[PDB]
Formats: sequence, C-alpha cells, structure tokens
Amino acid sequence: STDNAETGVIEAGNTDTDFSGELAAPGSNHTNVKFLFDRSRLLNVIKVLEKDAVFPRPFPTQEGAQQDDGYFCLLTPRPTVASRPATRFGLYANPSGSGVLANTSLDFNFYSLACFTYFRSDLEVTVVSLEPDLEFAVGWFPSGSEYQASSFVYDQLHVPFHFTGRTPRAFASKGGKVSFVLPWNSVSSVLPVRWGGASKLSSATRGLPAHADWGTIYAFVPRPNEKKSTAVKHVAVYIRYKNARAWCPSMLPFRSYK
Amino acid sequence: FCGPMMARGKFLLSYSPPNGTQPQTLSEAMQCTYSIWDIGLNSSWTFVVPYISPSDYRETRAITNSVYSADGWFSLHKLTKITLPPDCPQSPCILFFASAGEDYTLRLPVDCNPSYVF
Amino acid sequence: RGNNGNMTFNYYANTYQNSVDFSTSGILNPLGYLK
Amino acid sequence: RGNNGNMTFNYYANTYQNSVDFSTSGILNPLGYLK
Amino acid sequence: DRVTTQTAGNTAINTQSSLGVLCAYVEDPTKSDPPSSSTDQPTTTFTAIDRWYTGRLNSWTKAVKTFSFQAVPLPGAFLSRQGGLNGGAFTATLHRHFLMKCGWQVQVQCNLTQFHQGALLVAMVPETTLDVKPDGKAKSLQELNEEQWVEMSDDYRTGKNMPFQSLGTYYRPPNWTWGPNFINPYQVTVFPHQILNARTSTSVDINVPYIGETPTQSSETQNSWTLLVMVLVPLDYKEGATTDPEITFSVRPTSPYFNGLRNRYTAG
Amino acid sequence: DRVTTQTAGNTAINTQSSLGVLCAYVEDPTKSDPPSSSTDQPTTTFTAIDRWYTGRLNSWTKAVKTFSFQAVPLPGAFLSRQGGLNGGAFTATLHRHFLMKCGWQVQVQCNLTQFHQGALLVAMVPETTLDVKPDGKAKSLQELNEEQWVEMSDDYRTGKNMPFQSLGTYYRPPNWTWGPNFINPYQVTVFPHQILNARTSTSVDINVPYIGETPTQSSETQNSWTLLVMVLVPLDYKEGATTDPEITFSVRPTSPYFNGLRNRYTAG
Amino acid sequence: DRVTTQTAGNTAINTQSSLGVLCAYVEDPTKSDPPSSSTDQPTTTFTAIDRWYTGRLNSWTKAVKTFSFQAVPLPGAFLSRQGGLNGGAFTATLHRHFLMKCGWQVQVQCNLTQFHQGALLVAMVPETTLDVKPDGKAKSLQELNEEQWVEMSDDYRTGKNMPFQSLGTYYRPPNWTWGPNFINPYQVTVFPHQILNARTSTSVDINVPYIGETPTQSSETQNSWTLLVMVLVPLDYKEGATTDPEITFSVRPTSPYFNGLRNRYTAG
Repeated sequence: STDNAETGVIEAGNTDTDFSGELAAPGSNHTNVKFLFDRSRLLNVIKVLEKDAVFPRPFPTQEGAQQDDGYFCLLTPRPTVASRPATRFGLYANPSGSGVLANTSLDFNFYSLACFTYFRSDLEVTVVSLEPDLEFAVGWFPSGSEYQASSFVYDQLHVPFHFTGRTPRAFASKGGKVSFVLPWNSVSSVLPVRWGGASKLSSATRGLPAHADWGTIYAFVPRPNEKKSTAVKHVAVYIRYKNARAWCPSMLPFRSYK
Repeated sequence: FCGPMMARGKFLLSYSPPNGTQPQTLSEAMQCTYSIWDIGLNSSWTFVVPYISPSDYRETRAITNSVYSADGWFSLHKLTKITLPPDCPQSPCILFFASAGEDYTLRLPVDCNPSYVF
Repeated sequence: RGNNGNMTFNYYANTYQNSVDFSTSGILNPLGYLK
Repeated sequence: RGNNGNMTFNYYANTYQNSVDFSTSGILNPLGYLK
Repeated sequence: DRVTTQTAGNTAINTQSSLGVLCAYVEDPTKSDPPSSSTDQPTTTFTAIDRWYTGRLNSWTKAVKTFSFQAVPLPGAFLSRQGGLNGGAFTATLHRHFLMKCGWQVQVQCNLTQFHQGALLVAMVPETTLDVKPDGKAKSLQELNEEQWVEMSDDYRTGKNMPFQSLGTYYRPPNWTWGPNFINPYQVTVFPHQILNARTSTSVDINVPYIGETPTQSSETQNSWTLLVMVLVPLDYKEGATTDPEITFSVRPTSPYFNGLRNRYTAG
Repeated sequence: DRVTTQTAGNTAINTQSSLGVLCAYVEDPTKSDPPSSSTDQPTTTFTAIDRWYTGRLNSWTKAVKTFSFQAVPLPGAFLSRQGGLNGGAFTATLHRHFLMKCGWQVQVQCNLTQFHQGALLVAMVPETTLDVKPDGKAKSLQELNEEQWVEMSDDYRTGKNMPFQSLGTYYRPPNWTWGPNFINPYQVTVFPHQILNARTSTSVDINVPYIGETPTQSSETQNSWTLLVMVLVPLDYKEGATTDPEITFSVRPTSPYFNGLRNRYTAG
Repeated sequence: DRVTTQTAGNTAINTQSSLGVLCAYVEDPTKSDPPSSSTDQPTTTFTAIDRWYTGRLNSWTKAVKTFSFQAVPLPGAFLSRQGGLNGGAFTATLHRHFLMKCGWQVQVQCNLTQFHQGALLVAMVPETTLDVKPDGKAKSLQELNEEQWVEMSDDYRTGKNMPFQSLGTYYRPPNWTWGPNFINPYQVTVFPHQILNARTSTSVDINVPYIGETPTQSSETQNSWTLLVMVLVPLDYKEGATTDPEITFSVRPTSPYFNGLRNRYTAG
C-alpha cells in the first residue's frame, strides 16, 4: 500500500491490507527478552589456581613481568582480553611465536541477538570441571573490587588469602559442580552493549567501559601451596541472564556474503 | 523509489507460492499474488507476502529444501517503462526493505552462528 | 517471568533471590513516533 | 492422565511441563457410521 | 502540514517540505528529570541556551559511494567546533561543568531538485566511536576536510578498527577480528531516522531524549548520540543541473541539566 | 482522492493520479442476477477468478496518427492470450461452459511526463468486430504485432470492411458501401470512457455491467464489450525525453455466471 | 432403502442395491473449516466442481488371486487421468493452487449376477504409496494397463519395497527388511470400507473427511486417501455366464479449500 518510508515510520501490515485474507494467530512469545536470555551459555574456560596468584597487570604490560595469566574470568558478554575489559575482540590465527597468548572471551550468542544499546540483569553462574574427578572451589569479587593476594602460614603450610574473605567462595564436592546467582553489582545503571564514551579525562580509550561487568571469578584447589601439582587443570564458566531487560534498538553483527 | 520527482512509471510486484519452475514472465507473475505500484507523489509501497503454508509453522533455515522451508518467490517486474523528461538522470533506483508483518511470530530459540567473529 | 516454570514456591525472599532498585522518593508499543 | 499416579503436586506450570496448542480464535464412540 | 517553523529562544528554523518530526522512544523526548546521582542543585535551561545552533557538513557529490558517511558527535561537535558549530553560551556552560545530561532536536538540511536523484539516510545513533580514528585519536577538523566522506569498509562493518588498548610487549599481538562498535549499514534504519530523498524533501527532523549507562555523564567525554548522514542511493543528475549540493544541520539541546560547576576545563 | 488502490482476490492495483472510476449506465454495474434463460444452477464468482488480470498493448509512438487504434475483445483476449493476457482459472472455467454472463472493470495504464503531450481516448465499446479482419478471420497475435496500431480509414468509418458472407457465383457481386459496425471516430466519446491526457493522469478506469441481445451468451463467440484505445492527439516530445511510452491494461470480470458445464471446448 | 440417487451439481448417480453410505470417523465427513495455516482467502466450492467424476478400473477375472489389488490415489488419479478420470474444472483449479484441502465421497460400481460368486474389499486407505513403484517413480497409465492387478507379495506385506533414498557409495548397502507403508491384507477392513459381494450388491459407497499431518497440503504431492479395491474371494461362475465383469468408480471432492493461487503447475 501507499507509503513514504522517508518518514522514519512504516506500519506493519497483513494479508488483508492490500489483498484478501486474515491475520495469522500468534504462535509464541519466544522473542520475549526476559525469556530469551534466560538460559546458560559458555563464557570462558579458565585455569585453576594452585597457589596465591599475582593478578595480571594493566596494559601495556612489558616483557619480564611475573604474573598469572588465564586464571581470572571477567563476567561480561562484552569482549575481554587477559581478564580485563576490551573493545576489539581477538584470537590467534598463528599460535606460533613469542609472547603470552592473551585469553579472550565473548558471549557469541548474546551479541548475535543484542540488537540494543543497553542491557541489565542478574547473573546465574555455573562452573563445570573439564578434568576428571576434580575437587575445586570458586572465588568471586564484585565489579570495582579486586583479588586479595598473598597468603598466611598455618603449620608451615602456605594458605592463600583467597581461601577467606567476605565475598562468595563455593567449594564443590569431588567431581561436583558449582552454581549460584549474583545480582547486578556494577556502579553503572546498565551495561553498555556498545559504548561511545571514555572512563577517564586523560589518555583514555574511547568506547572502553570501566565497569561493564558482574565482577570476576576464579577457581582454585582446596589444598595448600606446598601440595601443588604440575598438570594444569581447567574449568568451564557458564552464565545465564536472569530478569533481563534491554533498551534502545541497535544493530546485529554484519554477516559476510563471501 | 529514489529516482527524480519528474519520473513516472509503474511496477508489478508479485509473490508466487512454490511451483516446479520459478515464474519469469509478466503473464505468469500476473497470475499469482500481485499488486501494481504507481510512481508519483508518495515514494513508497509496502507489499505483504501472505503466509501460505501447509503447516502452521515454517522452517526459518532451509537446511534441506522442502515445502516447509522454501515458500516460493517474490519478484519485481517493470510494468510500463519509466518515463523521464529531457535532462534527467537515467536508471532510477529502488530501495528494498524487509520486516516482519504484524502477525509475524518466531518460535524455538536455536544456537547462534558465531562466524561473524571470524 | 522469563524462562521459569516454577509457579509454586519461592524459598528465598525477593530481595535475596533478586536485586531490586532502591527508591529515589501482547501490547507492543512503537519505539518511534511521528509528530 | 496416562501412566501417572501423582495426584498431589505439580511443581512446574502446565505450559512448561507440557506443550499446549495455540488458539485460532467408558464411552467409546464408533469410528464409522452407516448412513 | 509540510510548512513548519520551529522556534527556540531567539532562533527559528523553517522548512516547506517537512515530513514531520521523528520522536524517538517516547511521544515527548523533552520530558526529563534531574539526575539522581548528584546532590548539588543543577543548572537547568536558560534562554541563552534554549535555541538552535547551525553548522556545516561536507557536500554531497556524484563520487560519494553507497554507505559512505559523515558523523557528528554530540556534544563533541560543540567542543571541537566541527562544521563551524560554535555553541555560544551552551559550550561555555558545558566547559564549566563536570556532568551534563540532555536530549537533542536535530534537523539536517539538503535541498536538491525535482531533476536530481539520490537518497541520504539521516539517523541519530546511540553510543558510537565513529568520530575517532583507529589509533584512538579524535579526527581533527583538517582530517575531516581531507576525507570529506568516510567510505564503508570491512573495518567499519566489523568493528575491527575501533579504538583499543595495545597489550604491550609481554603479549603476542592478537588478530583483531571484530568489535562491538561495528556498523551494519543495512540496519542503520533501526535507529531514530528519516531519509532525505531528493524527490520528497529538502530536510529531515529527529527528536531524541537523553540516554546513557548512568543517570548523567561526563561533559568532556560522553557521546551517547551521534548524528549520522549516510548515502543510500548515489547522487545523480544531468549536465547543467547544480552540482555538489551542500549539507547543513541544526542542533538544539533539550532539557539540559548541568552538575558539578568548576573552573573551565583544561586538558591534562 | 487521486491516490487509490483497488483490491480483488490476491490482487491490487494502485494509481496516484486517478480521475475516479467511470461507471457505465448504473451507479453499481456490479449488481447482476442469474440468467433467466438457463435452468441449471450456475457457477458464480469464486475467489480464484475474482481478481485483476494484466496484459500489454503496443507502445505509443510519435508516428501513430490521429484516430489510429488498438482493440481488446472481451472475453476474446482471454481466449487468445492477446498481450499475454492469460486468464488463469477464469479462462479454464470459460472453456468449460457453453454460456457466460459478466461485467468488466478495466484500467488502462500509460505514464508519460509533464514534458510530453498527447491524448488517448480509452473506451469500452459495445458489440464490435474490430478484432476481425475483413476476410472474416480473427487477427492472430502475429498480425497484431506487425501492424501495432490500426489506422482509421474510409473502410472503418464506413463499416464497408466488416465480416460478411460471400453470395456465391449465382449472384452478381455487389458494391459494398456501408456496414452497421462502422466507427465514427468523432463520436467514440459517446461510450463509457475516460481520456488519458499526458498532462493529467497515467491511468483511466471504467466499470461496465453485462449487456447482450439475450440474458446470457456463448462463451466462445460473444464480444459485447471491446476495450478501445484510440489516439486523439498525436504524441510529441523533445529529443532526450523517453520515447515510445508503453501501454498496459488490467481487466477484472465482475459478477460472472457460467452455465452449461461440459468438457473443454474443442474447435470443430 | 436400497434404491438411492445422489445428486451433486449437474451430476447424479443411482443404485438399486445400496448398502447405505459408510461415513468415516464422523457422522458428517462433509463439515470442514478453512486451513489455519494460510492467511489468504481460500477458493471454496463452486458449482462446476461440486459433482461426481467417473472413471474406470481394470476388469475382474477368474485369474485374479486373493489379495490382489488396484489402487486409486486421490487427488493423484485426477492429475494423471488414471482410468480416464478427467477432473474438468476441479483439476484446472488444483493445478493452479499450491495448497488443497478436501474430503471425498466415492462409489465403486461392479455388477455381477445371482449366479456369480466372489467378493471385493473396497476401502479408503490413509497415507499410502501403493501407486508408486519401488524405484520411486509413479506407475504410468501403460504400466497399470500391463499388470491389470497388483499381486499381494512378501514385499507389499512387508513394506520392504516402498520408495526410499539410496545411501550412496560411502555406505554399505543394507538389507531392507521392512517399511512402515506395509499392507497387512487381513486387516484392510480396519479402514472405512464396504465389501462388494457378488450376492449382495452391485456397488458400495464411502464418505471420508479431510485428514493430513498438517491443516492443508501440497496439491501436487499429497496422497492422504487412496481408493483400494482388493480381492477377498476369487471370482467364479459356470460356462455361459458373462465373463470379466467391469469395474468403474465415481469420486466427488467435498468441502474443498484451495490456497496459494498461481500460474499453472509446471514440472521442474
């Protein structure tokens, strides 16, 4: 039917608008935002700590630095690099060379349907072992907080301070899993799926949000430093969005024709 | 229509449900669901593709070609050639948009295709 | 609601199971209006 | 009913435990009638 | 009808081919309350800043390709005077406050003729970094003038070229393949917009409310809204017709709230 | 007003320069009753035949002279597929019934420009043999394509060339001087019609009811209505303007009644 | 009583030995609503298709063995003209629609004598592929004529010979031992049916409603109902009695709904 798309508004019609027919009855409400994002998906795979760690230093990190890489998981669907917020998402097509291969993550599913600018929800976290008969624990600190390093000595054994604290620590049974829900805890009101600002007035990276996350989790072995092993253990981190809400329509990623 | 305002012309938009062979001729298109669009003051024309299916739901992805995942074709024919006055650009362009009709519904969330990141 | 089929019971209080905004004290609407 | 002896409780809502048709809005009968 | 005159302060903009004003999200994007994140009495609208500010954009030529664009950051353009956009008292107030919250009313002007053809998509896009170069620096007035229009490319469609922090020599430099600030040119009509089609009008109007990840934002760094002008159908005309039609725009800040008064901003 | 969209079945035709629909003889040429001459229950309208069928006519050029014309027999054109006029289920039903009664809604499309000049008379003419050659045979699709437009001549103005029975050798062949099926070009506006003037519209609409010497008629031979397109003012334009504007038409059978169902018609 | 005359359109079939009409599943298999899976106004019954179409089947002889059969696919038989079953306007409409939903009323005619003996089971069978050869191709009119009657065999009783997709050289060809489209000859009376016993009647009538895995189905490929004629007791008679009694059938589509009008179906 006659219209003018230049207006910026085009009404959705049906078979009977210009032709002869009727409306098809509604088949489902699966496009409902709350229902759609309310399901677990893989966020990242991290190594399990077997001693107190040294949190990765800020960028740019110079050669010779002593730190633990691939252990901390930033809870966010946004791109991350080496446990920190990121803008560009990267991977390694040529894993051959010199230098540490930074861990990167991205909620692929989230962005394939994130046709909006802002998002908010509580976060259900599930940690699954990728190792046989593993006994591990999970640690977590809020957005804006940090990992408490070092350790204390009990009976000449070094026990990392990450065994204690005021934040959630979940000890799984041998071969078991860990699961719990966290509240939106960032100081921001909503999470910017895409962002155009800057978190600092000087030497800031445009588009890089400072606290677009639900905090950080890590996994460790309920054993003292001394009883350390040599074989690196891995654990998978799953997240689920509870009571999700979204604002300001936006685009979905470009699909190549090649 | 994004040609000049002095332009005139008519188009025939048609939708054909599945057939053994895809229609090509104006005579064939004209026998399916169609509407004739006249170029003039108003620049646009919306065309609703009726939902004509054997099943109450249809496949979103044509993994295998069937009457449940492929529902025919939409085609645009120029009915009467575009007429322009002297000193007017030739070959006017027609912008195409697609959207869900008011009774459009989606069912069963599936895994995403992560390739947009490669 | 969301992807939740539990009609019956809620063991933990709303303020613990979920976060709620602090106070400062079907029908799908359009996201654009032509005026 | 079916092969179900649970008279008591249903934890999950009917629309989650089962699928239901969307709307378009003892005595065994014969399958054939002679007219 | 198609003839309208919008007044604001000692300002008035007329058009004789209005398509109406596209209001984003709510019927009156002008209704807004003070930010809940600041306890100081804010500075609100006063007549010297309740008006339209007008600036220029680069001309449209036959050579500009489909999906090529120009972007105007808000309030960024006021701060850099892009297109000669001097915000008078608005900028003076902006420079003296840590925080600023406001909406925008914008009109893009570009007259063609009944003998020209082509179409521009004019949209207000939330949270973009289209005004920044991949190296992280904001495009200078000179750089904007040298390029005229930014060509759509794999980098932009991918977000592969958005600003980022270099990792340092400690890390193997990764292959950047995507970014959340990408632009899918085919979906730019999802945003509040109007299309400036040579055959239907010489202007477009959009009215948007304040948005942000927080109740209010840093004056000097926010960029919640960006005026985007993108070619959908290449410009064309016969010899003799006026060439390179110009493009201008008018912007009016609406329901502004300024918080955190201090001495003029000075770069560190 | 001038912008209309006429729906019928899975069909819809739009125009942005309507002059209104010229209804012949009665306010609603669509009202009609079953034929009193057949006792069998008729087949009436069903959705697959309640629609517009569209076909082509030969293009209009500067060379076509005043009063030259093109004719479309109804339902004849459906039977021969003149202009690519395939009547789908309508023709299939027509071929299987001895009798058929119906009216017609027609629209002729031909867009020009504000810089072209010329006028076509579009009329629905009752009881003509304009689709037949003087030798009695119907013009084939090839013959229509070779001539393009039929020139007005003394023969047509006189009816001198209409089909007839040769008398035989027993009689002296007479001088044929006139025929009742003549065409007085100056009076073609007496019929239901509209004029397609380059300066006023790109289409015309006519709506006529069933007519005939009897309540219903033979499907295969009737020709109570003929769509006539005749030049009143020669086409003209300056070098550079689009040449040879095309002409198309849409036809919709209204309130049809079919009687005498049988196997498909087969020529004897 | 036993004498009945069933009228439909310009059609009427009489019998003087009716056993009554066997209605499947519901008291009135004729009641039916439009398909919920199509938003376009359907084409429904019109008088030219509300009638009985009659065709032939191969004659019954003393040589036809127990459980040998003949099958008539519906609407397939209309499409291939099996037995001379030309569906007039029904087929013409069928060929022009993507979808079609309908029920069927059928009568099988076969008169014998009070001196003949033998019995035929006449049933309407849902969802079969009895009209297809094991290689996947539909039996041609010539193939049906060469075999006359299909003999019951291990293949049919097993479904071992139904159409299938060959796996390809990548796979070891398996031993096909069974198929869901098998036929257990002893249980064919489970379907809507009547028995044509030489001693009791010269005809049988069955009336079935629409069925299918979906609200409506593809015109060109559906085969929800198949008319099955199978020998239960071999034909026999003494020398002098009429030999090879003929078999004919009449079919009437009921409450049809056609959706998705388009140009005539053309094989790809």
